[PDB]
Amino acid sequence: MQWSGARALEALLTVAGELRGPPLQLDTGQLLKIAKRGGVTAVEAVHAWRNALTGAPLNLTPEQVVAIASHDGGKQALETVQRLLPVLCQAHGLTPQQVVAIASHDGGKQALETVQRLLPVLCQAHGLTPEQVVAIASHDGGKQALETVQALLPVLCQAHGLTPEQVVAIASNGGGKQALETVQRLLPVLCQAHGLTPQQVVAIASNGGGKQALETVQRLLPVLCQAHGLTPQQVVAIASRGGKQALETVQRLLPVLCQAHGLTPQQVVAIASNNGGKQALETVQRLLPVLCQAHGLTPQQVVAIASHDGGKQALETVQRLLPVLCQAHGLTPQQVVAIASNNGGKQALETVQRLLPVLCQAHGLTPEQVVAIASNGGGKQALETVQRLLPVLCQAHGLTPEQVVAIASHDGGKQALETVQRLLPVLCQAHGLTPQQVVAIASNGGGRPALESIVAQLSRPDPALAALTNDHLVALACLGGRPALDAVKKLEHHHH
DNA sequence: TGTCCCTTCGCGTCTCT
DNA sequence: AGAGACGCGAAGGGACA
Repeated sequence: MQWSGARALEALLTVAGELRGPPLQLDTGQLLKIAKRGGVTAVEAVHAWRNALTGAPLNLTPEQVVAIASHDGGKQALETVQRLLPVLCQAHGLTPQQVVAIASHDGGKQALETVQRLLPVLCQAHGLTPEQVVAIASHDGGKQALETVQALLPVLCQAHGLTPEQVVAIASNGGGKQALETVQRLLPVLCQAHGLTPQQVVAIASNGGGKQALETVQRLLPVLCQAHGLTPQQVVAIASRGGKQALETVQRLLPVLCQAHGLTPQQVVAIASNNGGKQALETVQRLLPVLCQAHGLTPQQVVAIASHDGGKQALETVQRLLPVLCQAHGLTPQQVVAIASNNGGKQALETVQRLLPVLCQAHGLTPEQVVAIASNGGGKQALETVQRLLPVLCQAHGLTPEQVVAIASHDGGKQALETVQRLLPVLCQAHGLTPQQVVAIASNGGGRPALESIVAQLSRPDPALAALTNDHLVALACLGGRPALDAVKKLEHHHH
């Protein structure tokens, strides 16, 4: 494979070719993903046990095989899944998808082996659920995090007053060991010395890099408070949402962005408080001028674009694409900003760029409708799913384009559309719901869950039965999705 | 060059409503 | 009408073989 053989390359490439074949039927992107992260041995591993993984008592899908293979040590994870999946399922009551989730990280082997070793004790002696153990286990370094929950859950609960959920939250991220230990070491100082609440410390600690965020908060909270004027609450927001890197970038750019660019603290904070906040801030400091003078955006709009995960990408993309989107497509700035002002804004912009004309042309949609779809989180996904699924939703399922669009114009549009494709048949002709009621369920954020939850209760009439007739359930799902449904399930469990 | 673990960043989805 | 929470994953870095 390496430059360390050229007949060896041919051999590798032949191995990749054969994987396009019957068992897995892999496509180029899937092969790429494996080679990119699992490396050559992962590619070879997959080839070697393609049959074993697809049949036997494993019965994995190719996409599951790809998910497992495409990490450092993928060969090991694949080996270990072949050994442990059956017993994890039969004995520990996990589903294969859960075993795959565990296996699909760097060092999957160790996590799989540690889950087998520890799940029972974590459940019996500590009272965690299998879901919880899986969530702890399904990250790089799962082994470590599992072992550390086993070691510190008692002390964290009894000595420091955390709940198990809290502990699990902390553990269920990459570097969980580190986060838990750091909470153990610093919780007391952060509360008594800097006046934080446990809850806040937990929140700071419950994302990748939490150790770093904690140590940095400990280190920089005083400065940011007593010197730059920020409130603790604000520092916590930066620390929890933007971590260490954001905290440090605020320390160094707050004065510049406020005094030289005229932003308020609240604004700097809002830009900071997101994954990549470091990047966002640095990108508004560059760029804010050219966007306001050469593109005629308000600072408030620039702040809005920056104030999401990937803010930098959105800003850079807006700069690159606002001209061709107003000028050659006929959108206003205000529309462009709206498309840009969500997680993945870069993706939405780019996807509108290439799909506005197709969607209007080959499906009969107005620009205003394409904008409305793109103007939410996951715009790229919503647009693309409307492109695939609009034909079948209209012709087969008898929905209006107006209806399709309504479902797509919410965060999780893709999810809702696909759920609707799946579940309209059964909801209409097995439970007598109208197409309009289904759409109305789907046309909120949380569409998919609300739908899946409604089909569940209908099909397996659950505990909290009786006076909720189908129409009451629909209304209920429309009002508050699955949370409303589960809430009722909850309340009847004891009240009735 | 593979395997394990940790951190930063980016995209997408849902809750809470 | 988002805000901020939820989850998943790519990518890069170090350690150690």
